[PDB]
This record gives sequence, C-alpha cells and structure tokens, in this order.
Amino acid sequence: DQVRRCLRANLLVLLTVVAVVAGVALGLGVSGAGGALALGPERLSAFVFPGELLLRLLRMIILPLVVCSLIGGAASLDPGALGRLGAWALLFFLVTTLLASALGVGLALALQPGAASAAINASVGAAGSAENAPSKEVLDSFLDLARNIFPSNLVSAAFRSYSTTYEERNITGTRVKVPVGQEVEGMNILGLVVFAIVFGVALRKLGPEGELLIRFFNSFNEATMVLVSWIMWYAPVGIMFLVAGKIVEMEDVGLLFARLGKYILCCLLGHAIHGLLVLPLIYFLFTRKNPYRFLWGIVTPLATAFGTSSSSATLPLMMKCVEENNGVAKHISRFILPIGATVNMDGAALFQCVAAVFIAQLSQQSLDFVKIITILVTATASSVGAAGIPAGGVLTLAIILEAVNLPVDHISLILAVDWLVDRSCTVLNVEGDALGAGLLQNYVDR
Amino acid sequence: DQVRRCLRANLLVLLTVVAVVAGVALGLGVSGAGGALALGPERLSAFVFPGELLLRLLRMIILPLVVCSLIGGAASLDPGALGRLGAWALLFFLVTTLLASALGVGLALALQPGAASAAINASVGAAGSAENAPSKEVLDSFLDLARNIFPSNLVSAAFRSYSTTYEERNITGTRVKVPVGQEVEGMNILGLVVFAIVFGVALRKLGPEGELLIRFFNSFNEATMVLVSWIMWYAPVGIMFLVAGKIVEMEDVGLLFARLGKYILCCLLGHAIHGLLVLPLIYFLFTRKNPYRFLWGIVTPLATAFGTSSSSATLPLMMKCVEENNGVAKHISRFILPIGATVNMDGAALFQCVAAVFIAQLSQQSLDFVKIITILVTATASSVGAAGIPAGGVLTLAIILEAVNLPVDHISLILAVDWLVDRSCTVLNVEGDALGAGLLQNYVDR
Amino acid sequence: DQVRRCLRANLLVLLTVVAVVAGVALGLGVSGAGGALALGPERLSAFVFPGELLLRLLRMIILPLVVCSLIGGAASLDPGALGRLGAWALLFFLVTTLLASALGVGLALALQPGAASAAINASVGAAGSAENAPSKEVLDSFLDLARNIFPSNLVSAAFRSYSTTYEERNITGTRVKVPVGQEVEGMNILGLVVFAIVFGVALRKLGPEGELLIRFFNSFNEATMVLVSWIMWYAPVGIMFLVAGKIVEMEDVGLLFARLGKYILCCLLGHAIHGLLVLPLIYFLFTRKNPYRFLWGIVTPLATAFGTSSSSATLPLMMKCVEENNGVAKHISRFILPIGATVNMDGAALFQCVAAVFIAQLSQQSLDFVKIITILVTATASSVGAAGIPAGGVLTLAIILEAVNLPVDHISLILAVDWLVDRSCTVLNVEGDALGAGLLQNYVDR
Ligand SMILES: *[C@@H]1O[C@H](CO)[C@@H](O)[C@H](O)[C@H]1NC(C)=O
Ligand SMILES: *[C@@H]1O[C@H](CO)[C@@H](O)[C@H](O)[C@H]1NC(C)=O
Ligand SMILES: *[C@@H]1O[C@H](CO)[C@@H](O)[C@H](O)[C@H]1NC(C)=O
Repeated sequence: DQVRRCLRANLLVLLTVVAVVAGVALGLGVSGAGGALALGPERLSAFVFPGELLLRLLRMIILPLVVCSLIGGAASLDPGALGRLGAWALLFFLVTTLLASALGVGLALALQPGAASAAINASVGAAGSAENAPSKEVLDSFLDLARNIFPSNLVSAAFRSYSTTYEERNITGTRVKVPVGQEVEGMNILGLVVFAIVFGVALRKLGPEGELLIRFFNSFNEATMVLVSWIMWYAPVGIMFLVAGKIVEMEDVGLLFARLGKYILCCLLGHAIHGLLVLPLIYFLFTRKNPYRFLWGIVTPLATAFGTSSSSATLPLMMKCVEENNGVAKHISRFILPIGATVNMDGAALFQCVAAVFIAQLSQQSLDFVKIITILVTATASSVGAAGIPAGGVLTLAIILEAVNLPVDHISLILAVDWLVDRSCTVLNVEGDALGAGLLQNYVDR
Repeated sequence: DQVRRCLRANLLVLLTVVAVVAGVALGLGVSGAGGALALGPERLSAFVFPGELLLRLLRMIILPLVVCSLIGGAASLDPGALGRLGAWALLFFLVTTLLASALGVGLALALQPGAASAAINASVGAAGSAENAPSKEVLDSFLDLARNIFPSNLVSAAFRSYSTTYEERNITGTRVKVPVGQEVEGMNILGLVVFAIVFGVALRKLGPEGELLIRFFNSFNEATMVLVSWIMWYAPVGIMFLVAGKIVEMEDVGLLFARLGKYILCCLLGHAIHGLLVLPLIYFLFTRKNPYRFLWGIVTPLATAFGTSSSSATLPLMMKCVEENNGVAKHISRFILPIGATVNMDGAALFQCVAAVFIAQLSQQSLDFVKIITILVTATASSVGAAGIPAGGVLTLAIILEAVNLPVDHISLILAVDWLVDRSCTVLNVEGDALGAGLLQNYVDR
Repeated sequence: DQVRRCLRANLLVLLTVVAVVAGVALGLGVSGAGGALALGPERLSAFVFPGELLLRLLRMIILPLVVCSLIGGAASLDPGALGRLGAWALLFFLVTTLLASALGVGLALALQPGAASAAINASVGAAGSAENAPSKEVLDSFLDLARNIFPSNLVSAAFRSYSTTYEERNITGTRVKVPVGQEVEGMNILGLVVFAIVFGVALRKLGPEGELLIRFFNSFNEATMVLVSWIMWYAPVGIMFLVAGKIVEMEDVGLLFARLGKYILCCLLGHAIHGLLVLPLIYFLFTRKNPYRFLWGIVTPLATAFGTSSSSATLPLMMKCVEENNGVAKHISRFILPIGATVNMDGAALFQCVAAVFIAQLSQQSLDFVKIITILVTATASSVGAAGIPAGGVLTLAIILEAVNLPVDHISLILAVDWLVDRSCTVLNVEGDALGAGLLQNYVDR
C-alpha cells in the first residue's frame, strides 16, 4: 500500500526513534536480569562500547567542520551585511535564553518542588565525601571566558582549552589563595569560532587575490558533509547502546522517582513547555508558517542529542538535516548553526536556574525579588562557554549559588539525577538555533 | 674498467652496506678500548647523537606523507575496485603472518632452545627488580585497538595515541581494579590511515567539485618525495652511528652467545628462512619472475631498518625505492605501502611466537595441541597496533602468556637481548609488504 | 595649521608613545594609593587583564605567519641565490652579536658595578629558598638545541618544544644522574623555521607542478597581514596595561635604585650605546643613507617590544611596519625577519654577558684574559634557542657561569630586577634584524 511508501521515504525518522525505545527496553531488561552486578565490570565496558564508539567517532568531524565552514560561510557576503546579520543573530539567542530561564523561575516558584517528601530527606545527600569542590570565583569565571576567546596557540586551541585553578602558596603571614592557569584538556570550540569568522572577513576584504583559498575551504567543507552522510546510518545503532548502557550503570529504581521525582517532573516540564510550545510560537509569529512541518524534518539530530547528551556532538548532524530536509540556503545555514551551538545553552539555563531555586525552596530561604534578577542574569551569562566539560551543569551551578549566597551544602542531590535531566538539556539546546536557522531564512528573501 | 661503471651507478647500494659493517667495526673498536666506562656518560651521548639525529629527522616526514599519500592514492580509482583491491590486500598480510608465525612454532619445537646450558640458569633473570609490570588484560588490548582506530581529535591523532591503565580505587569492600584511558604519547599511525582512506573515497564520490583538492594533495605528496631524496644521502652516515652506538651501550660479551645463544640462533634463523626463502617462493609462484632482481633494488631501506630498528621509520625510504628502482605504478605503490606498514608485523609475530615457546620449552610445560593454536592466533592478532612503542615485543608478549597461562616469571631474559633480535624484526617487517607491493603489480595489468 | 597635518598622518607614532608614558603614570599612581595591597588579589588580575589579553591575542598569529611566510618567501628566487643570501644573512647576526656582547665586557670592566654599596650587601640575596636549580649541563644544552631543530612530530612542533631534565635513578652503587627528555610546553619557533625553508626550496625544485601550492601559501600569508592590521590599533590600549600592571606587582621603591642601581645604569647604557649608536653606524657605512629616517618608521613595534617584553611576540608588527613605512620588497623582508627573530638575541647576549661580569666584579674574581673569551663565545652561542621560555636570561645564565666556574651563590640578585632590564632586551633584540632587513635592501638592487 501507501504505508510502505512513507516507510521507505522516511526511513531515518522511523529507524532512529525505534532505537531509542529499544535502548530503554534493553536497559530495563538487563537491570531486570540482575543488572551490572550480574555482568561484572569485565563484560560491562564491552556492552557500553559500540554506543561509546559513536560519540568518539562523531567528535572527530567537528574540527575540520567548524573552523572550515565558517570561513566558507562568512566570506561570501559583505562585512556590513554580516554585522547586520550578526546583530539580529546575537540578539536572538539572548532574548531566547532570558525567556527560557525566566520560565524556569515561575514554574519552580509556583510548584514548590521542596515538598515534604524524601526530597527534604537530604541527610543522605551530604555524605561528607566530596564536599570540598574547587568552585572557582565568579569574577574569575567570566575573566576566564574572555581569555578563552582569542586562544594562545592556534594548534593548542584544537584539543585543550584554558581554565584556572587556585594555589595556597601565600604563607607570607596571610593564608590567601592565588589564581594560576594550566590549560586543562577539552576542545576549545568557542576559541576557533571567533578566529574563523575574523579570518573569513579577511578573505572578503581581499579582492580576487584570495579567490583561490576561498574555493579551497569551500571544497574542504563539502567532502566532510559527504563523510557525515555515512555517519548518520550508524547513529541508530549507537543510540541503542548509549541509553541501554546508562540504565545499567546507575541504580534507576527507587531514586528515579519517589525520592526527588517532583523535581524531575518540574524540570522536564520546563523543557516541555519551552521549545515545543514557546519557540514554535515565536517562529509562527515571524513566519506565519507551520513550525511542526519544520520541526519534524530535524527529528534525527534531536534524538541524537538525547543519545549523546552533548550539545556540540550533534552539530554535523544538524547542519545536514536543516540543509536537506528543509529549505534553507547553504551559506546562511552553515554559518548560524556553529556560532549558535556554543552561545545559546538555554536548556542548561533552564536546568541551572530551577535547581538553584530547588535547593532554596527547601532549607527556608527568602529570595523575594532582588535575588531573582541576580539568579536570572547570572545563569544566562554563565551559559556561554560551558561546552567542553561533561558535567557543566553541576560545575557552573556553584558559581550561581555563591553570587546569590545560598547554601551549597547538598549539591550532590542535583548530581546523580543529572544523567537523565541534562540528557534532556541537549535536546532543547540544539533545538533553539535550528528554529533560529529557519527564522533568518524568512527575511533574507528581502 | 667496467667495475667503476657499476660502482657509480650503484653508489647507494655500495655506500649503505659499507656503513653497517663500519658500525660493527667501530662499535667493537670502542668496546675493545675500555668501552662506555672509558668514555663516561658525559661524552657518551655526543657519540650516539649523529645517528640519533637521523632517527629523529626521518620521523617528521611521515606525518605529511602517510595522511597525504593515501588521499592522493585512494581517490584515483573506483570504490568498487578499491574494495576489490583491499580484499586481496588484507587477505595477503593475514596469510603471510599466519605462515610466518607457524614457521616459528615448528622451528622452536624441533630444535628445543630450552637446553641444559646457561639458558636454564635463569636465576639471574628474575632479580626481583621490575617484576610487577602493568600487563593489561587480553580483552582490554583488543578493545583498545578498535578504540585507537577512529581517533577522538584529529589533531590529537598526530602525536598521542590511546592506551589504557588500571586504577585500584575500588575500596568499597572488594579490592578490584578499574580501567581508565589517559592518551599516552606516541604517533597514532593506524588512526590516520583509516581516516585518510575514508576521506579519500569522499573526494571520489564527489564529481568535479573536488577536482581542486585532489590536485592539492597530489602536489603536496610530490614535494615531500623530493624532500626525502635528500634524506637518503644522510642515511649512510646515520646507520654507522646507530649500530656503533648500540654496541657500546650493552655489554655484548659473554651474554651475547654462550648464555642463551641457542635462542638467538633460533630466532634469527626464523627471520632467515621466512622472507628470504619463503616470501620469494610466493612471489615466484604468482609472477614467474626473478625475485632477487626485485629484492636487490630495495636493499637500501632494508639496511635502514637494521639501523633504525623501527618499522614505521623506513616507510618514506621504501616508497621511493620501490617506485624508482623497480617498475610499479605510483598510485598502486603509494597506497599499499602505508597500509601495509602497520598491519603486517610478522617479524614481530615470528619473534613473539618463538619466545613464548622458548620459556615454555624450559620450566617443563605441556603445550601439546590446544595451546598451539591459541598461541598462534593470538600472536597474529595482537601484532596489528604495535607500531609506536619501542619495546613492543616485550610489552605485547605478556598478553600472549596470560591467555595461554604460561609462567611470566622471567620475561627479563627475553629482554636485554632484544636490541639485536628485534633489530632483525624490522628488517623482515618492512620486507613483506614490499614484495606484496610488486605482487599486486602483476595482475593489475589485467 | 600644519601641526594637525602631521598629527593625523602619524597617529600610530603619537598614540603608541603616549600610552607607554601613560602606563608609567598610571602605575605610579596606583602604587601611590596603597598599591597591590590596597586592591588585593581579587581585583588585581582584573586590572592586569586587558593588557594580558593583547599578549595572548598576538601570539596566535605567528603560527600561520612564520610557517606560511617562509614558504612564500623562500620559493620565489633560486636556491643558489638563497644560499648566497643566507650566507650574508647568517654572517650578519653573528658579527652583530659578538660586537654587542664584547661591548658589554669593556663597559662592565671599566665601570666596576661591584661597588661598595648595597650591591655588595648580597646576604639578603641568598635567602636559602630556591638555590637548588635544575641548571642543565653545558654539553646537554647545545645538544638540546640541535635536537630541537628538526622536530619529532610536525604538529607537536607548534606548541611544545623539546627540553631535557635529570633523573637520579642510578642507585647501582654510584649515585650519578641520567638525562631524559619529556617535551615541555612552549612554541618551537626554531623548529618550524628550518622546516618551512627546506619545504620552500622543494617547491622551487619542482617546476610548474607546484605552481598551485605556492599561490596557496602566498594568499594565506596575505590575509593574515590584513588580520594583523586590526591588531595594531588595539596595541596602544594593551601596552598601557602591560606597564601599569607590572609596576603594581613588584615593589619598585628602594630596590629599583639605591640597592643595585649602578648595575641597571650599566646594562641599560649597553642597550643605549649598541643599536642606537653602533648599529646605525654600521647601517650608515653600507648604505650612506640616514638611518634615523629608517629607524623612526618602525617605532611602533619597538614600543610594542617594551610592552610585551617578548622578542617573538612583535614579529607580525615588525613585518608590516618595515614593509609599509619603509621601502623594502615583500619577499626579501618577509624572509629575513622570521629567521632573524630567533637567531640574533644579542640584547640578551648584552644582558647575559654583563651580569656574569657583575657577580664576578664582586666576590673577588680574577677573569684576566682566558675567561673573557670563554664568557664571550659561550654567551653568543647559547643565545640561539632562547625564544619560548619567559625568564630565559636567568635560566641560561647558569650555564654561562658553570663553564667559566664562577660562583652562582646569588643568582637571585639578577632576578627580580629582570622585569625591567629584560624588558629593554626585547627592544634591542627586535631592533637589530630590522636594520639588517634594510641593509640587505641596498645591494639587492645589484
Ligand atoms: C524521610 O522522611 C519521612 C517523613 O517525611 C520519614 O518518615 C523518613 O524516616 C525519612 N527517611 C527515609 C530514609 O525515608
Ligand atoms: C649454569 O649451569 C651450569 C650447568 O650447566 C652450572 O655448572 C653453573 O654453575 C650454572 N651457573 C650459575 C651461575 O648458576
Ligand atoms: C649595607 O652596606 C652599607 C655600607 O654602605 C652598610 O652601612 C649597611 O649596614 C649594610 N646593610 C646590610 C643589611 O648589610
């Protein structure tokens, strides 16, 4: 019939979502047959490997993609039009992140997740084990991000970022701390974006002298998009083992719900309202077109983000699916998506704002109005250079709580349920710019 | 006369082999005049340096050669012909390595190197000094190689590979070990081969759009082959100091022979039979042509392998000498030699199989038939990703002995005679693919 | 009037030198209002940051500049003319460094900086804190530099150099030390220069086959020079915070003068005589043209060197200002300046020679004539690969003093006044080759 007509023509849509429900089904099946203790750590890592091979194999594409697509992108058009394009671009992610994070305030205020339950049983959450975090100061973090932009060595910017630590070497008579930088390991995605855009304007500022080299990076981009076409077919195999691997690791019974499940129901709902009902309403108001036609065409990287739980490890999947399944130009789509991959971490900002209210709803705190705007503007500003580190939501939450001087006594309670909720973060994180990609397609016609 | 006619026209053949006998002559001359103690470690490293400068200066060529020649190679012809070419290729190294390693079994079985001699005086071999090796588990090693293929960061794949260690951090109540990866330093040659072939097909899959970039990497390959032409003339100077440097370092008297010299006579003979009598017989059976005409034309990298004692540090020397001194096409020779440099370590597999029989010939062990095929199939499979580390034959021998549960009580006896026998490994290691290069030249005519 | 005519047309000359006097004015103003203790280390690093952002942002340009300009430079002309050009080039920096360092001998001999003052009060200088330096041996340092030329991995040559340390692992019965190399972090500028020149000849040795790739690196150089045009305008903002940052850090009162100020008056005068009176006299003798017309046109990188206090972090500023403000050809100026940035550290050699006389003028030492030529030829030879490390003058002074066996008992006295005098080193260091750039412009006409 015609049911097999839409079956073959939408195979990637069908094969991906049948895999993510297979991972939950396989994951609960192994936990029902004993679990990780039934297998042991010998045969455990062999089970989680063929999914973990995908998350490794996909990250090697973004170094010859991000630094190569921006030069081919941001050299076709005029620099005055680019600053015209960049002004509407950078304004869009800022308004989205403020509106998403303020949604997390009132959703967590008018629900009270600090309920008389096992959530207020947080005496198990302290545990005296990993209390003394590094927890860098709030001035040094925003100082670090500006230093992380414009990297020191350009080859060093491909695998190691810049960070800062603290040394207690002042035993002069006053035991005070001093900062020192050591360049810990993790890919500096933000540092290479700001180079390639600045380098891309310089070819445009040259005349026909740089006509050879703009054709070079245009071609080098194009073969990579052929190479990522083959990666997409392995992605239904990998996500089946990402989800099923993670279920076996953590004890997902008794602590999933019935201990703090009011909080998980709160923060998933914040990801449910924003991006699925809020961002399509913004897209409908500017385009007067059906957003769910546009949203269905990019369903494969959204399920990939729920597999990988990484925002930057779905960027090549998104750049293909927006370009092919929906009508966008090449240069205008292969420009806004890399820069809009590491500046608009609003699903983090939705997560990071609620959890700070969550521990303040308990333990009797009084954030009436002055603390609300400080906890709003700091979360939308800290969520810029939060790309490389895996548990960035836990690490950058301490600098929120220090600047609004709330108790950080049990941050371990937000931890160990963040394999699930931050997995929903990257779904919403890569969803905003993709709608923002098609939003700029509207009035680029005029 | 005409003796000076063949002298000038075969200068590289004459000048190289007169240097390797000069290194043995110079090395025994310094050891006769006291030795390393007569010079002291101050003036010692100045003596070994101008050879060690060659082994450093040569390795910097293989990064813009391996990743550049494969793209220019594996993009001219069809992908269906490539998989046709790769199937005969990958089958050839597997049959060669099995036939070479099984030759080591019967040569070590029907000679009994565990003789009533100073070889069974292994009480000096234990010494209680470096017994507790890391000695990674046999599942984790083949898990590591698949993870070492498809590297994480492509810039990180140029100088640091991936490995795995063990941490004892499980003091939960059961003191068990856990694996963790840390990316130790050493060039990931295997990780870059599998990228450049996959990247090379992607240009072929593009039409005339990638016509610019295939001409780029074709040219970038060509200037490097001009640059390696100048390196070849320094090679008779360097090998004179590699050999003469190594003789002064180790005490080469009394322990060379007359302690375990039956073993060295056994394993050099295995390198003597295979590759000099076995591999020419295979080449004669498929080509009906004189193999020693072909074997004499590549005598300069074979003596370079006996100098450098490194398989991958003779690849640019081999790619020139096969292309010029013998009749092969450029694209078919500059493709099979990089991929056949890090997959066919059969001289290691000849070494690694005999030494496991050697310590089992002594200490009264009973490998009748079941242990023979396990010690055969594991040695031919572990010898794939053994490129970067210098003492790979000693390190990967422990994972052979664990999987066939033989005593590893004196592995230090195989050590400290491995400067000589593994120096004969790289001779046979780079000899197989060069014969395999001309073997594919036969029926590429049809 | 016409005073505003020369104001706008020489804005970079005016705006740069008004900033360096603003940094001394701002720096003494903050130290007068308490100082660093008045601010505290919290708000201290925020004050020194916008200057430190310049020194970071500028270093990322020299990797796609040094390795790219030399190939485009050293491939236009003939290799016989290049060796003709390189012979006059390498002779010029050697004669300059000998003449500059011998000027430091007689200026320090016939002034006696070891005066009966607080300089001979060096009992505060010992302090028993950091006496046990690594202080590598004099043979191993020149062995290290030759090994640092021709790097191991070409990607590894972009951010980590090679060095050597010492391990005490010989507890055989004689407690002696052994060298071992570990590749500490710092950009290998010298290792990439010697590759790109050798690689640049190889394109010239090819005919029209490499005509594509020489046009590639010619274009890739050109867009970088457009990119450094924008960096120059930020440089008056940065140098205002480099100088004012450094004044607040060190206690610049009482120890600046009146403790060892005879020495600082001696070594600044050596930088004052050479390069301002000696090198223009050499330039006048070969060109018969006004050197101060030529010297005024490059005043902006000279003040940048006094800001950054780094020789290699002014190379892109110098390559533009020589090319535009003065009449030189592009290929002959974008070749001699990178190779003449890391071979002619004569301002270091002026510094490093006087300080060794300085501690020998005190403590009653007898360098009559034999020690004078050894302290002269070693300082002009050690000052080759001294690029990457910040405090290279302190570190390489110990290998001078060991080879002329003077007491190293207070090397900390030369330290902590080296923020000022080595800041004058990089002024004279980048001044010699720029005069040498225009010196080769004279008889390139014939
Ligand atoms: C949790 O809180 C309830 C009351 O809300 C209390 O009865 C119970 O003992 C607490 N602890 C646990 C482990 O359930
Ligand atoms: C080595 O073995 C021989 C017997 O073959 C014996 O005579 C000799 O003492 C042994 N040497 C040592 C050091 O044990
Ligand atoms: C420094 O030297 C002067 C001599 O001019 C002497 O008066 C003073 O006591 C010395 N100070 C110290 C701390 O040695």
